[PDB]
Amino acid sequence: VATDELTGLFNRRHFMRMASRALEDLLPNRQHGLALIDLDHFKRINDRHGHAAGDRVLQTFAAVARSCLRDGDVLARYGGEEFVLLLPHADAEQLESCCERLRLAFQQAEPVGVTVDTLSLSVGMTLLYADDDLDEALQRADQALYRAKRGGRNRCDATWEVTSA
Ligand SMILES: [Mg+2]
Repeated sequence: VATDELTGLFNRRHFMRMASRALEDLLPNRQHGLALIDLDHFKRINDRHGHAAGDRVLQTFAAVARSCLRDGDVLARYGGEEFVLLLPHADAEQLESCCERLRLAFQQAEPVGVTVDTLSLSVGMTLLYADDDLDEALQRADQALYRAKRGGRNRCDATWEVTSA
């Protein structure tokens, strides 16, 4: 009920409670790192390879990602093939380091019993400050994620960076 049976990660509803608490505990001059993560071409993989193969790709991501996180970092299912990452007390440099490490590591991953072409991630990153609301921050992250996707995927974009037009 707290975890996703497939990946072993926290599920969305539990994450929201964890992240909500962490945000309320946030001191004036401090911040958390927050990111939304999409597994690129998941539907294409599921379509060509089948549902069980898609499951193995979700599980491969979870395994890869766990190895990138610190003690106290939180990663959860967000819905579909999307994931949400909270890095307590992290700044932009740390958040970007983590997300780039995840991106590169997933690209190098090898899911058992599948022969996918390319695995890649798109990531939208933002920072969480005291007095922010979690749902508005998730919205901000999702905007950066949109830019990552529209920009060709396999990339991390952030709300603190200049956008295109
Ligand atoms: Mg997707």
